[PDB]
Amino acid sequence: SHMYLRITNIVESSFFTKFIIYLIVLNGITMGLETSKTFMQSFGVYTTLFNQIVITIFTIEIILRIYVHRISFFKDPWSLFDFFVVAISLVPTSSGFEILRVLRVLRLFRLVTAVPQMRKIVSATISVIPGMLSVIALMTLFFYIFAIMATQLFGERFPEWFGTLGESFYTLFQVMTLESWSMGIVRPLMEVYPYAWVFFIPFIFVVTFVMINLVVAIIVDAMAILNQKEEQHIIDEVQS
Amino acid sequence: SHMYLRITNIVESSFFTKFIIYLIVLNGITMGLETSKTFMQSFGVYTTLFNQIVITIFTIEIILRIYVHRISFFKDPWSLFDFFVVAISLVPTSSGFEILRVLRVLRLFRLVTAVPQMRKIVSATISVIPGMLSVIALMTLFFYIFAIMATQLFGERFPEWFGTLGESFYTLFQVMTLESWSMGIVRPLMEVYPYAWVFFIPFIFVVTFVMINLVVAIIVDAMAILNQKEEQHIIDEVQS
Amino acid sequence: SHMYLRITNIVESSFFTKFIIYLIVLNGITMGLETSKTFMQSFGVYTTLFNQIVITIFTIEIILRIYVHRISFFKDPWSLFDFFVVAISLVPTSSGFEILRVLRVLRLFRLVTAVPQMRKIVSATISVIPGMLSVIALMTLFFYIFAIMATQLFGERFPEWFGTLGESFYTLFQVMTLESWSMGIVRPLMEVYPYAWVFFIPFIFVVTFVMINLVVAIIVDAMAILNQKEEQHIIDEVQS
Amino acid sequence: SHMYLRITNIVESSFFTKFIIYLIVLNGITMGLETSKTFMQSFGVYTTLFNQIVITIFTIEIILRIYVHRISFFKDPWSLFDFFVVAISLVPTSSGFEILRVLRVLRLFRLVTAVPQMRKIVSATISVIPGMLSVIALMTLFFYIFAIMATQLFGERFPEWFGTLGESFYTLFQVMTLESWSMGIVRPLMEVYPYAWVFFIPFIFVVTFVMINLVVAIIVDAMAILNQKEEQHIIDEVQS
Ligand SMILES: CCCCCCCCCCCCCC(=O)OC[C@H](COP(=O)(O)OCC[N+](C)(C)C)OC(=O)CCCCCCCCCCCCC
Ligand SMILES: CCCCCCCCCCCCCC(=O)OC[C@H](COP(=O)(O)OCC[N+](C)(C)C)OC(=O)CCCCCCCCCCCCC
Ligand SMILES: CCCCCCCCCCCCCC(=O)OC[C@H](COP(=O)(O)OCC[N+](C)(C)C)OC(=O)CCCCCCCCCCCCC
Ligand SMILES: CCCCCCCCCCCCCC(=O)OC[C@H](COP(=O)(O)OCC[N+](C)(C)C)OC(=O)CCCCCCCCCCCCC
Ligand SMILES: CCCCCCCCCCCCCC(=O)OC[C@H](COP(=O)(O)OCC[N+](C)(C)C)OC(=O)CCCCCCCCCCCCC
Ligand SMILES: CCCCCCCCCCCCCC(=O)OC[C@H](COP(=O)(O)OCC[N+](C)(C)C)OC(=O)CCCCCCCCCCCCC
Ligand SMILES: CCCCCCCCCCCCCC(=O)OC[C@H](COP(=O)(O)OCC[N+](C)(C)C)OC(=O)CCCCCCCCCCCCC
Ligand SMILES: CCCCCCCCCCCCCC(=O)OC[C@H](COP(=O)(O)OCC[N+](C)(C)C)OC(=O)CCCCCCCCCCCCC
Repeated sequence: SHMYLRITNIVESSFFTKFIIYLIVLNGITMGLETSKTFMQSFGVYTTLFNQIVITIFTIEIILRIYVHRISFFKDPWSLFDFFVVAISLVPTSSGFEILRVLRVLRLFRLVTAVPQMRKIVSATISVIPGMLSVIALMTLFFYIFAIMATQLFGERFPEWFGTLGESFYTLFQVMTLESWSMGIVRPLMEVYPYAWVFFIPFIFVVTFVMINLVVAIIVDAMAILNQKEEQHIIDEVQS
Repeated sequence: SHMYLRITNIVESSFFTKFIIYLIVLNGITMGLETSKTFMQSFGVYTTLFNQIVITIFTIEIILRIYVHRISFFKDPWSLFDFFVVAISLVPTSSGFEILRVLRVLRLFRLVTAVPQMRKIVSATISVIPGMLSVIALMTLFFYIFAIMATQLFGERFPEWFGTLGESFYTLFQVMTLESWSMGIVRPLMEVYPYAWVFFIPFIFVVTFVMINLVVAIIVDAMAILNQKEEQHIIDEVQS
Repeated sequence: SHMYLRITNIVESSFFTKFIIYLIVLNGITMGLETSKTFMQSFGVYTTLFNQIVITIFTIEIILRIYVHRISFFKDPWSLFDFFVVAISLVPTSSGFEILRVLRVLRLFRLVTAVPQMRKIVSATISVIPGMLSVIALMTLFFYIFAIMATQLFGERFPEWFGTLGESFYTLFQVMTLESWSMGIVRPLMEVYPYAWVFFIPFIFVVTFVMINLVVAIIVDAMAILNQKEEQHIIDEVQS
Repeated sequence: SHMYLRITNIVESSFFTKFIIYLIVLNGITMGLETSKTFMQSFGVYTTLFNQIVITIFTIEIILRIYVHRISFFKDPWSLFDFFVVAISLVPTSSGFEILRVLRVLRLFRLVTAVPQMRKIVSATISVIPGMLSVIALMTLFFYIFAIMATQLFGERFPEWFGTLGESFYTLFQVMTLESWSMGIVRPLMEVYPYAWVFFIPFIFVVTFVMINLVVAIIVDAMAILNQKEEQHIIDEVQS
């Protein structure tokens, strides 16, 4: 169309994306400065104004991008993100609760969706997850079973660490990271339950063994593929 | 046979295994809910009844599976597991001791033996163990020798950490994870035994060096095999 | 030239570099001895004299090397280093501030730039950095966004850990290393902000997931290259 | 010879080595039992007698092995070990100091030198060290320089952690393991030296970066070799 293609050339323009990026880095520096009560005392009204300025400009940009991109926009996770991040930034400050005033900062993550060198890393990193889903499932089932057992064995005398299923989940994650697992948790438990080490040490083994096996399997299964491609390429040349 | 083959078609049926799985996930949600004293106050008799219901249904299922599978059942580790897990769930609640009431929760692990996507992970993970057996042996002998030495050097002034061979084992495992090894253990020791760092730092080196070498050897010995298969496949095509 | 080539033969001589190295190891032993107040009480004037002796000899050496090497000297990072390290050692002790008296010790790092077996390690190690620059950028942006969020959510009640953007950076690095992350930080926070675990646990996941992915990608992308070289070498022989 | 070859057939016999191993496992169980004051009260004279029994039998065995093996014995590290371990076990209990009574336990390590499945692991593990020697050198030089700097910056106000070069070495190793590095060390320092984080965080980076690079280089340099062998094997078949 003609009215359509006018917009589409702006949105798709390098000036557009850059101008957005410069806003982001500008609002980024602003949100770090808003951290200083000294600064907010002096210049606090400027950056509050600079904020919705950026908010609306981002709202407009989001709208245009939807007009240009159509349904392809709501099937693009980076666009979907930019949508919700700017959406969050839109519910009213006063009428809301404080937690939404803080989530405003997530708009700074647009610097990731904008800069393509950044998307690729996030994609690389996230790419390995879908193969781990069954492992994540198993690990969670594991935590679950042990959290139920812990809550029953230790919650009555140790409510802070194990009084509820949720609390026991948390402590077991703590033990998985090994943070103060022994001086902070098991040694105290053992003053009342001498055999507690029979619970947590195997827990520490399974959790540790599994995670390591995950990394070895990721590394070693990848090179098997590299060898598969290499093998066939070399086999082809032999074959002609 | 005819009486035999009637059963065998049910046990081997997809409806069967699914129905078991649905029970498991149902008893799983029940065992998490039984964690709440609020819930047990209100609905506590329902889930206690739902429990032996599931217990007997699992008992029956275990029996049928033995009739169908014969001696092949007691040579299958997944079946052997499901056996003992359901067995444990069968000794009486009142007459027993509390620890068996908790082991009941292990039946939730049937969701692993049932779901084949899960078995494969556990098999993958456990597969690497038999090659490590001599390394596990060496590490244990190592802990053993050092536990005897620690108990003798430090148990008299530090009975909580080193009074007995069992306690010294435990502290040495703690030091292996590095959890509070220095502020919590060696620094206190050194107020009385200034040279204690000569004991634990080499301990921290050997233990650490060995474990890392275990992971490198696992990764690197695997790709040697991948290269062996690849080499011969490629060598064959060259050979014809 | 003739005056030039006289010097150039000394600087480039094996005796030269060795003599410098022997000074370095000598000043190294001296700087460790200067650590003892007993020793400084007895022999403190000797090593203070031995110090500027070495300082000037290193100054002279640096000058000669610049005469010999010309502009190639200021394009060589090892020389540039040796320059600034000896430069630092030159500002006056009395008139300065204590921190420059300590930076004097960095001259001991010349033993690295001197010994070529050492340079190669540092080069190997530093070689992998330029590919990580965008990952370092992303991680820093990440810390930044979360530091702003933390300062806002937790600084008012927890000023030591989160009162300022700088402090929150520091605590988040602490949490990244996992050092006392739960007993020391999140558990205290949760007495006032029960949902704080929703902040730090995802933080602990992203940070951990990313770093691991960095190591796997480094290992696995390298062997892809090794396979590329190997593939073509083998493909060539097939091709003739 | 004839007197020689009589002995040589015993020493080299499978019965010999086994009999030694059975002693070792027997003295091993004895040294764990000697740990119990209950047991030493009851059966303490038996195991003290069983001890020099084993000591002399091991002395004799060591002698025979030297007669049989000649100078080849003192060029064999496993034999050299068994020598010194049994030697240590020989200096007198009463006249000595307690530390030699404890080193007696090292004889249990003969179970490693005896069992060949064990030697191979220790050899594998130790095999990777000689390539790391220059890296170990660099890391130690690094600790050294930073230990001198720490002692000067922080020893006067923090003598326990940094009063001497030896103490600062120890704390820096603690920081390398990250054990309580921040709550236990840097945070206290920063109450007096706000910029202390500029010292330890880069320290934590270098130390961490180097060690990781060591593991990646070990893994990745090994597969380069595997590819080299594979490449030439495959290239040969192409060549005929
Ligand atoms: C090897 C790779 C995988 C490694 C991880 C395996 C999965 C296990 C992760 C567990 C994480 C810890 C969860 C946690 O913090 O538990 C707390 C929550 C909420 O209970 P709540 O009582 O509100 O929290 C404690 C509140 N308190 C202390 C102030 C009274 O307790 C709950 O009710 C939450 C339980 C569900 C958590 C689901 C996590 C799924 C995995 C996350 C996705 C991973 C993708 C990479
Ligand atoms: C065998 C496989 C089965 C899979 C089942 C997965 C789903 C499990 C659902 C059951 C959740 C049970 C939660 C529960 O009992 O909550 C306990 C507490 C509340 O305790 P309560 O005493 O009710 O608090 C009273 C509070 N008052 C006085 C103010 C009224 O609240 C909490 O502690 C927080 C709730 C924690 C939920 C953790 C969810 C873990 C998901 C695991 C997923 C496994 C995937 C394979
Ligand atoms: C690099 C890979 C391998 C890494 C691990 C190497 C093997 C060493 C693991 C040692 C684990 C720690 C053992 C432990 O907790 O020791 C405590 C037990 C029981 O003594 P007890 O006095 O009852 O416990 C202390 C009681 N207290 C403090 C309340 C007075 O002390 C004992 O008497 C138990 C001693 C035998 C433990 C056997 C462990 C064998 C390895 C486990 C299988 C690994 C398969 C992956
Ligand atoms: C050179 C290779 C030799 C291999 C030998 C392996 C087997 C070792 C068996 C010897 C175990 C000795 C155990 C021992 O002495 O127990 C000490 C304490 C009990 O102290 P005690 O003073 O008797 O307690 C009195 C209690 N009272 C007052 C109520 C009567 O009880 C404890 O502290 C718990 C017992 C700890 C046992 C740890 C087992 C480690 C196995 C290492 C396997 C190495 C494989 C290569
Ligand atoms: C996976 C690989 C990458 C892993 C690391 C990712 C990057 C994040 C590293 C963050 C390091 C922690 C920074 C830190 O210590 O923050 C403190 C500083 C100074 O603020 P200040 O308020 O002076 O410090 C606290 C003072 N106090 C507590 C006594 C009141 O706060 C600041 O203002 C400093 C903020 C900028 C730090 C820039 C770091 C860039 C990365 C370093 C280069 C890496 C090359 C390998
Ligand atoms: C979306 C991407 C945007 C990228 C922007 C990167 C640059 C950010 C610049 C903004 C820095 C804001 C610093 C700031 O607000 O400082 C707060 C505090 C000072 O608080 P204040 O209350 O002013 O202290 C008063 C002291 N008195 C009473 C003696 C006068 O001072 C501190 O806490 C120390 C300053 C911390 C600086 C941390 C720098 C992080 C760099 C991140 C780089 C990201 C790269 C992609
Ligand atoms: C990435 C791979 C390599 C990783 C390690 C790199 C090398 C650095 C390791 C440093 C280990 C820590 C040394 C240590 O504990 O320092 C203490 C000693 C003795 O000083 P002292 O004042 O007696 O000890 C403190 C006594 N106090 C607290 C009770 C008053 O201080 C000293 O004077 C000892 C200084 C020399 C230690 C030499 C260590 C060389 C490396 C070990 C061999 C590695 C082979 C795998
Ligand atoms: C640039 C490369 C140069 C390489 C040089 C390597 C060798 C260094 C030798 C210098 C060692 C200096 C040791 C030193 O000053 O000791 C300080 C303290 C003793 O303090 P002090 O105040 O004398 O104690 C008086 C005690 N009283 C009252 C009872 C008489 O004693 C201690 O704190 C313990 C001694 C610590 C020694 C640490 C050795 C590290 C070796 C690093 C190897 C690097 C290899 C590349």
